[PDB]
Amino acid sequence: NTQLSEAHVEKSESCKTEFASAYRAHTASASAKLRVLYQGNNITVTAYA
Amino acid sequence: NVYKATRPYLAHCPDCGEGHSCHSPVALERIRNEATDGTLKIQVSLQIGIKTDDSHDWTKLRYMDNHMPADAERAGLFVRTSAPCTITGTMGHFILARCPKGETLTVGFTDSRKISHSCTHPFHHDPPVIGREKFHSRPQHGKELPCSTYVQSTAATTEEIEVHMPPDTPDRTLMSQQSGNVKITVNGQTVRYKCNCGGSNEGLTTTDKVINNCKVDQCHAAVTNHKKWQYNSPLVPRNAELGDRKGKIHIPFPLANVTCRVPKARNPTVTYGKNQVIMLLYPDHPTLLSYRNMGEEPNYQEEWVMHKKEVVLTVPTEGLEVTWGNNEPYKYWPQL
Amino acid sequence: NVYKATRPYLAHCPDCGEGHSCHSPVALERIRNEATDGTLKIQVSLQIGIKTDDSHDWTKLRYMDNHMPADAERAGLFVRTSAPCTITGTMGHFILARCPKGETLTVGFTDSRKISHSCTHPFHHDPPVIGREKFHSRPQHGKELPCSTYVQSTAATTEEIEVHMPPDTPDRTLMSQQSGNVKITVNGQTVRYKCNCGGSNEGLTTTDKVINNCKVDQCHAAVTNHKKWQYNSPLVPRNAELGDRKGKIHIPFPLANVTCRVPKARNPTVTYGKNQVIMLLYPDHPTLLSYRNMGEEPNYQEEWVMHKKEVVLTVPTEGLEVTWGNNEPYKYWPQL
Repeated sequence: NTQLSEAHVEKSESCKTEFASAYRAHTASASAKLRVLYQGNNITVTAYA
Repeated sequence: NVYKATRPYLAHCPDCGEGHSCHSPVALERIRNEATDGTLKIQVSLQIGIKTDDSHDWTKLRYMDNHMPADAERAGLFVRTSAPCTITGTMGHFILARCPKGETLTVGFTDSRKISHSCTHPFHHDPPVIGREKFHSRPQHGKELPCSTYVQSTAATTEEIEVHMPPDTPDRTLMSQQSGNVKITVNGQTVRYKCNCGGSNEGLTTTDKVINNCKVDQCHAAVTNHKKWQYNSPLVPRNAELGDRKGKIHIPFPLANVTCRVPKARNPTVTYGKNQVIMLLYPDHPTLLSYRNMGEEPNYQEEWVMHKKEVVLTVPTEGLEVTWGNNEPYKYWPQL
Repeated sequence: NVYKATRPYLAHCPDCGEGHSCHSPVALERIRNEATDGTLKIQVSLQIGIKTDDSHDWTKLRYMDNHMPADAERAGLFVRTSAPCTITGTMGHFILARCPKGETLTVGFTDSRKISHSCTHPFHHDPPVIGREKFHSRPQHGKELPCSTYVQSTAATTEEIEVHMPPDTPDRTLMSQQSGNVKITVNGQTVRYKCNCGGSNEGLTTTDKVINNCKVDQCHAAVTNHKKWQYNSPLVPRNAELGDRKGKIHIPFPLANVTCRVPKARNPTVTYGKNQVIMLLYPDHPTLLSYRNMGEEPNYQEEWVMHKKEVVLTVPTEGLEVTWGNNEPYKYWPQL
């Protein structure tokens, strides 16, 4: 008598929920928030640096 | 009703009690521990919430008892590691349970004849504490942290198991050594037999048969019923007149990311000094203490505080940030 | 029978089962562990040894069941940490129990309708160590050391508590949807109501009230207590038509200083050498080893011996005194 034992590796059902992403960071874009006391009143300025 | 073609069965166990291996109707298959909250998805040999006549009854259990399936009680079912476990869901082969720290998982039940059968498997149980506090009772309102659990949606989606046909169920209890001959006791069932000895050595019998001048070991029988379906179990043999012919069915209780409410370590007794900070740490459970400088050289240091401890930390001109468990980082600044 | 006026009550719980918080009639208040012997003084929401008609019956239990107090069984009551605890006294809100090493305390019971309710609180239980040896089983004869425990004298002396009446209690069973209006059924009780709808939407009613054109979800009310007495618990509200009017009752199991016993360790294999002493220590349980010089500089050294150990100690001209557990300190001197 003989016994055939076959196996293979697949992605688990959890891979859609429990996973870690491997990214390659290139360049970065800066964006901001400055308070200015202009004419006795505080003004909010949000712009790219 | 996917349970029309589905059915129960039996398997083998490595520990039925006192370290002795046997063929248990409560045999363990797969013990899933993907849930971050601590919930265990246990796959068993028997079926829960279904009766022998194929009907839904939550107080009833369906197990295999020597060639024929029999009914049992839901209250008799138990799960344990080192101490008993709280059952939080039962449907078919699946059991949901929250277990304390253990090295071996035990799943058992009680039959109609008042006999208890239990299967023990070596499994290292040790859920990863959620947060920074080791509490026992869960709070109704607290800090929101990301975790995972098995939902109670019965809906046929996501996860699936492989189910195959149970050709003929092997049964050695069908053969008997009648002096120097072999008697095959049918008991109103269709039996497929095969023997090494001469004369009649093959066939599908509906009546009681006798093989002249033969031994029980040189024979083999089994009941037929290629009408029901079975799950691909490694504890049950593969169908002889079949290659890789199999079916598949959607399974309940999938894993899904949710939110858990944890606690926060109590604030320590803080006393200030000349460019230094003194903390009297009183932890109820193992709490992590980490600190860094808010300048050019951060010099990160980490330590697990368990007992009553006094820590003296130097505060530079740039500032010192101290994180005590799950609490928000405490900022300190000297001067002058 | 001080239990004539006394009774039970209801409160909130953090863990009612499976980590879910609810309003439990077996709610935990205060868990006292002042006794050095290991006895725990547990304060609960219900009352034990008293019936609903205010009568003493040791086999009966009095718990709160949806606005009205109901009777239960004493045999159904249970206390557990990691394993079940032995109950050594029950009277009113108080339970005396000896518990093994645990991290969470659980107190439960079984009602008339055969439904079990249990409250779980995170509590670090672990009897302190006395002496210099960490043993498990207590010896019948050993070294006498001063300690403290809770005595079993029921006699009304020393310690006492405070009692009074109940406070504002919530109840949704007080409201009912009468077609398109809301009816508030008082049942001879003072009820405080509030609704979202127009007209009368506040007040303290003693009579049956009806709110025209409103829904049950848009309303809410409570109630008050009186007559029967009650213990001043922080888990139960204070009586509305009452300031600081309260009574007091003497409590059993007072703390007293006793004497603890600690058997003696078996002699070690002693071999002498040139100005040195060799000891082969074989401890059955954690045994404390201490040694000092009998001269100007004593140089005291202490260590807890648990495994098989060989110790080499230098003996000076003045002498060396070695104490091995509860045995009488040993003396050694250099032979001329």
